[PDB]
Amino acid sequence: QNNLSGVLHREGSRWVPDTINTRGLTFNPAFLKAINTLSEIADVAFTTGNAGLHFELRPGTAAGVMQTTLITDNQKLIYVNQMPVWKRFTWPADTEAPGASLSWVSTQAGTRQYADLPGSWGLIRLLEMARRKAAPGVASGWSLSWQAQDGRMLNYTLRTEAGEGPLVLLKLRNFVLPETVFE
Amino acid sequence: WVSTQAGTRQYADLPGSWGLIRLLEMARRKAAPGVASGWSLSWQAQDGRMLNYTLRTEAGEGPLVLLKLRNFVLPETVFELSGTSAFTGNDEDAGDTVEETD
Amino acid sequence: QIKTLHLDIRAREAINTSAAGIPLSVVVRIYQLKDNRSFDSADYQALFTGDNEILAGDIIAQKDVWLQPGGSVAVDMPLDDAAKFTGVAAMFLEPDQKKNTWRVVLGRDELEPDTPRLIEVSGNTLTLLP
Amino acid sequence: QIKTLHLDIRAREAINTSAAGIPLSVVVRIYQLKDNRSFDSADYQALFTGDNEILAGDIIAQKDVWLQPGGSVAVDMPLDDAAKFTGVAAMFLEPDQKKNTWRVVLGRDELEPDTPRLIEVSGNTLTLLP
Amino acid sequence: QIKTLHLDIRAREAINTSAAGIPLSVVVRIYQLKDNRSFDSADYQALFTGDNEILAGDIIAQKDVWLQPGGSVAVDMPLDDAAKFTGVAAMFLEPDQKKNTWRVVLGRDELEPDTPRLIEVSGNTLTLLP
Repeated sequence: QNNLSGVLHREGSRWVPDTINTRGLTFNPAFLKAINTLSEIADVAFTTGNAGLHFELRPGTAAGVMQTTLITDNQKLIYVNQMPVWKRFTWPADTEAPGASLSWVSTQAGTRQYADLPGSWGLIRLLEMARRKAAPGVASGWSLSWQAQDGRMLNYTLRTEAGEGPLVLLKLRNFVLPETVFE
Repeated sequence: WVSTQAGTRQYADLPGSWGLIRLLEMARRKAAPGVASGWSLSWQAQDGRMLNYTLRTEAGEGPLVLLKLRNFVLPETVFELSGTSAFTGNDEDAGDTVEETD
Repeated sequence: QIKTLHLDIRAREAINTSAAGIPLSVVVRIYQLKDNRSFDSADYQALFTGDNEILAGDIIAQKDVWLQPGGSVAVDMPLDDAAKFTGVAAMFLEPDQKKNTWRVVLGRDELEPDTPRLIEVSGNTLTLLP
Repeated sequence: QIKTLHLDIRAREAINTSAAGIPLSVVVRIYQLKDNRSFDSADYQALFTGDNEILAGDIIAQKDVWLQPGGSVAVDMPLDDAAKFTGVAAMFLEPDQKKNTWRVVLGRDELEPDTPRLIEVSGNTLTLLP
Repeated sequence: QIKTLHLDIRAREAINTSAAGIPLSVVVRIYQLKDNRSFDSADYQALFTGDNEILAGDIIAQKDVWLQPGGSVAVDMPLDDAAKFTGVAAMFLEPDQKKNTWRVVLGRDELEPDTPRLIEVSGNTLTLLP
C-alpha cells in the first residue's frame, strides 16, 4: 500500500492485478503465488492482529487403544473410552513452559511416551507427523490419525470456526519468499 | 456474592484500567421504565442465583455508550464513486433497537 | 452382618463395542452409599462428571476397578458399616440412560461375607448372577 | 485444657508444583480464631490479600511459618485461651477454592498439650494425620 | 507392617538426554509384585511392551507416574498387603539393559509407613537414597 498500489489492488482476500496500467509490466508468478499463501494464512492464524486462534477437538476409539494423549499447554483431555464430548483449546497458551506430548496405555503396555518437545509452538510439530483427512463434522470435519510403534492407530475428530484452524500452518515448511517481482 | 448454602465465590475479576467496561458486557437485558436514564443489569451468575442492579446515568447514556466501540474499524475511502444511490439511515436506530430490547 | 466387601466382576469379549464393533475396555466404579435415593436420581452425566455433592457426600468411599475385555478383576474391600448400599456404575460408549441397564444397587442383605457376588458385563449392560 | 500450641508440619518434595512440575516453596499462616464461621466464609483471595476486618478481628494473633520443599518447621506457640480454632491456611500456585483442600480448622479439643499434631503438605493439599 | 505406600521421586535437569543432549521427559511405572524373580528375569522390551502374563499376573496393580525434567511427583498409594516387592522401572531413550541401572526392587522391609522413600533420577539411571 506504499509502493505497489495502482497495480496491486486488494479484492477480498487476494489482489489480482487487473487494469490497463499493467501493460509493459510482467509479474514474476513466483511472487503472486507466494503472497496469496501469505494472505490466506492471515485469515486463520492472526485474525486479531496478534498471535492466537481457537479450535475444539474430540478423540475416537480403536482396537486395544483406550487412553488419552493430548496435554498440550496445560489443558489436558482425558478419555478412558467414556462418552465423547467437545473440549475447547487455545494454541498459544499463557505458560512459562510450553509443550505437548502423548500417552498411551495398551493392553500389553502401560504409559508409553510418543512425542516430547520444548517449543513455543508445540501443537504444530506433532500435526506434521499426523495424517489428516476429511470427515463429516459440523461444517469442516477433520478426522486425524497417529501411528504408534506397535500399530494400534488412534482417532481424533476436529471442529474449527470460519477457516479450518491450525492445520494451515503446515504450509510454511518449504516457504522461501521470492526475490524479484519484475522481469 | 454469598449463596445461601456456600461462602463467597467471586464471579469474575478483570484487571486493567479498562476492566469495568469489560465485565459489564455480559448482561445487556437493560431497558427499565423507572428513572430517567432508566437502565437495569441482570448479571446471571452460576447456579441460577441472579443479582439485580438498576443503573442511573447523568449525561446522555453514561458509561454504557463505551460498548459501541466493539467491532468498530475506521472505514476506507471518502469521496468514492461507488455507492451512488443507497438509503441506509436506519442502522443507528436498529442497533440500539436490538440493544434496548435484548 | 457383613464385614468385608467381596465382589467378582466377569467380562466377555463383546463389551462396550463401538460403531465399528471393536471390543473396548471400560471403567467401573464402586460406591459405598448411605443413601440410595440420590443414586437412583442421577443420570449418566452428573454421576461421572457432575458435582452433585449431595450424592458425593452420601458416597462414603469410592474405588475404581479397571477390567480388560474378556477378563476379570477381584474386589477385596474393607466394607464400611454405614455402607448400606454398594453402588456399581459403568461408563460405556452407549449408556442407555432410559432403560437404566448401566447401574445396579446392591444392598446390605445381598452381600456375602466370605464369597464374592458375581457381576457380569456383556454388551453395554450390567448383570447380576445368583 | 491446652496451654501451649504445638504443631509439626511435614512436607514431601512435590509441593506447590508449577506448570513445569518444579518443586516450589510455600508460605503457611497460623491463625488463632474466636470464630470459625468467617474462616469458612472467606475465599482464597480475601483471606490472604483482603481487608475482611470482621475475619481479622476474630483473628487474635497470626504467625507465618515458612517451609522448604522436603523439610519441616516446628511450631511452639503460647496458645491463647480464647483461641477456640487454630486456622491453618496455605498459599499454593493452584489453590483449589472449590474442593477446599487449602485450609483446615483445628478446634480446641483436637490439640495435644505436650505433643505436636502432624500436618502434612503434599501436592497442593493440606492433610492431617492421627 | 506398612499400610500406605509413600514414594517421593526427585529429578535433575539432565534426565533421558538424547543424542543432542536435549532434556527429555520420562515415564516411570510402579508395580506391586507377589514375585520378584520374574521382575529380575524380564528385559527392557518384554516388561514395557511384552505380554509376559506370568510377570503381569504377579503384578497386583500398576500405576504410572509422569515427571517433568527438573521436578517431582509425590506417590500416595494404598499399599496392598500381598505386595511383597515394589517394582520401579523407567523408560529411557538409552536403557542400559546390561548393567541394569534402569530398575530397582524395593521389598516389604525398606518402606516407611508415614515417610516417602526418595528415588532420584539422573542421566539415565535410577538411584535410591537413605
